Amino acid sequence: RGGSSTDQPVANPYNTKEISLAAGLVQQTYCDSTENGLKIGDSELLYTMGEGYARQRVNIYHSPSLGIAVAIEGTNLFSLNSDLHDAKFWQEDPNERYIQYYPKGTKLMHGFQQAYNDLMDDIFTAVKKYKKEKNEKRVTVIGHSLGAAMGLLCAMDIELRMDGGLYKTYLFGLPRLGNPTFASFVDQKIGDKFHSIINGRDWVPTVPPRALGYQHPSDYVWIYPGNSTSAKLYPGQENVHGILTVAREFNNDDHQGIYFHTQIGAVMGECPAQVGAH
Ligand SMILES: *[C@@H]1O[C@H](CO)[C@@H](O[C@@H]2O[C@H](CO)[C@@H](O[C@@H]3O[C@H](CO[C@H]4O[C@H](CO)[C@@H](O)[C@H](O)[C@@H]4O)[C@@H](O)[C@H](O)[C@@H]3O)[C@H](O)[C@H]2NC(C)=O)[C@H](O)[C@H]1NC(C)=O
Ligand SMILES: *[C@H]1O[C@H](CO)[C@@H](O)[C@H](O)[C@@H]1O
Repeated sequence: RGGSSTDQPVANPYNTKEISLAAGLVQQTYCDSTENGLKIGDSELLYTMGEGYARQRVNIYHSPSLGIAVAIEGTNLFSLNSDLHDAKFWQEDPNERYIQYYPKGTKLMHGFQQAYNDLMDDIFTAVKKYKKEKNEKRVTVIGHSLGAAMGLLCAMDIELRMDGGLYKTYLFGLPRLGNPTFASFVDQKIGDKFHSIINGRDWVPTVPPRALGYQHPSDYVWIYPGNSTSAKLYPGQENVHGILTVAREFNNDDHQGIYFHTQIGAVMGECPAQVGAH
């Protein structure tokens, strides 16, 4: 627990077509999503809640590849480069809904847990409904930015508390979320379903910092140079050969970049999302 993996990078083993699709599904959460029958790649938009002001927009889709896909917006309801003394960045226990499912000493960042907790009843209800409606057993969770950390928590909660568990999770520009205990519990419960994707010089995976007790789960795929198709996998937790070997840029350019031919441009990107356009 709390280590840094020193093993070498390996070729990217992920399904780049699924990553490209997932990227589209989350870009679309930055756009109004109540137009009926909207199609993003292989997927149909079924349902939306939130709006990216009080709560992150969450879209529910049906995909033949990904099943019932839950996509969580990550717009700046709070900012991740602001004063780290703020209560948003404090570690806290798991919420009483699911603390029983986690190891003792698990800690999560208040800001992400709060924001997930405001959506979690509605996510569960809509997922359960559209699984029944579409006779679909697979649940895919997708997030970007703030919504990537919320989405990791959602992914876990689905695996622990929902019938059928989780299929896959695809997370883009994932901030840190929990402590070493949480991150090792992610590896152990959803490690084989976990896909963290980082683009270029993106700074967001470096916050909140490890000196405040935060730790990523094992493995990410890092696209370098930013926006290209050149990418490797950096295995284990907090790989020393990964992203800190190249200087972070302190803007959202690469964060809101091209991930396997699909842009996640955020609020000022493409609406509707266009899978495989770039
Ligand atoms: C990888 O792909 C990314 C696109 O998905 C690239 O990100 C883009 O990078 C450029 C410059 O590096 C950014 O352009 C800047 O935009 C600011 C925004 O403020 C202005 O917003 C409106 C937009 O129309 C404008 O009219 C006003 O003047 C505002 O002031 C400008 O102020 C700057 O001059 C600057 O040009 C893009 O915004 C950014 N796109 C996104 C979606 O974030 C990235 O650079 C690519 N990386 C590599 C390595 O190739
Ligand atoms: C990186 O290097 C360390 C030794 O310094 C090992 O513990 C690890 O297996 C990896 O080779």
